[PDB]
Amino acid sequence: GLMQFTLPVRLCKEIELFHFDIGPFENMWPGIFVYMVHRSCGTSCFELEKLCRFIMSVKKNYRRVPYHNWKHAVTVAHCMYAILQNNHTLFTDLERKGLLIACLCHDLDHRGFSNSYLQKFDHPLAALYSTSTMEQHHFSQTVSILQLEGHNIFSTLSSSEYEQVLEIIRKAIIATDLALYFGNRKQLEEMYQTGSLNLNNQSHRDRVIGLMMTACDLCSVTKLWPVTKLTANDIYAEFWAEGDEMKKLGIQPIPMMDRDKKDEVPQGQLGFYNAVAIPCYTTLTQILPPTEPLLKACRDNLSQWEKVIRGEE
Ligand SMILES: Cn1cc(-c2ccccc2)nc1COc1nc(N2CCOCC2)c2cc(Cl)ccc2n1
Ligand SMILES: [Mg+2]
Ligand SMILES: [Zn+2]
Repeated sequence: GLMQFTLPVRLCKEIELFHFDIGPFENMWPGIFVYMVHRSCGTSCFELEKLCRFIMSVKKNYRRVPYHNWKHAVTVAHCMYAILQNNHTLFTDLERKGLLIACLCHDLDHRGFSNSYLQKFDHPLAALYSTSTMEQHHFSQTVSILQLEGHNIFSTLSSSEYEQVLEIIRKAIIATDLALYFGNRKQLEEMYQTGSLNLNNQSHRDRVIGLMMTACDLCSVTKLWPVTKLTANDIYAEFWAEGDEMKKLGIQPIPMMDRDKKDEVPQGQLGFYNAVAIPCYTTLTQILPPTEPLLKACRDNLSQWEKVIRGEE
């Protein structure tokens, strides 16, 4: 009970900042997650024995892909940690518990392929789940791990608290389907400007939690340039592999996934920052002002990609 986790001084300070990089020492990531659960939630939220067993089961069910891997999981949970800590009083005991777990689990058993690739391949998961295919899988995998003997980190919640948290986690993981983000931010944008946004409205919280999930999921764009730059290589390594597989099915992939069109990456990063990332952190900042440094970092990186096009690097 009195057994805290503690981090070296530099990590203890930097972990509290949005732009924190969890670093290349795999073996420290579980301890970093527990540390975040303890400060964000309390040392009582979960039985340590059970949390540690759940953490390592989740780790095992992430695969060795260039980007959608265990390191992505922990990175995306740290971003949620930073948002929750800079917005102390806006979230319930249950939401702080649920959202960190949701973020750790949100890409469980990812194979590095899009929902589109699964449908064109005619993958069995595409039959089971016609929309948000991988995301429904990720929730499925999350439930499965929660039902392993000794893995129920929520066992001390009442019957209805338990159902609320699994529902928070389900909506949270579904929301990471970027196809659903555009309409979610549009609605949040309209509600904020007409002044109808009400955080006591459960359907409104759902939407705000959803946008937080998109913000955490894309957090690689909110790091220092060298982190953002080197992650982009891992993102494209999956995309070009997926394009390779599209060609094997006799389909020309979209340019994004065509390794023949590497040259156009800087332009494609601009489209993405402008079409997705900037809108996302802007609406997030409007709703939760203390999340501004994510917008500020994203804009710096937008500017870094602009400099690459102009052959300044
Ligand atoms: C849109 N577009 C078009 C092109 C392109 C490139 C070359 C030729 C023609 C076109 N390059 C992009 C960028 O896509 C892209 N997608 C991301 N998501 C989407 C879903 O999977 C998770 C990651 C992403 C996530 C993060 Cl964190 C950071 C950067 C990202 N960049
Ligand atoms: Mg995903
Ligand atoms: Zn993800």
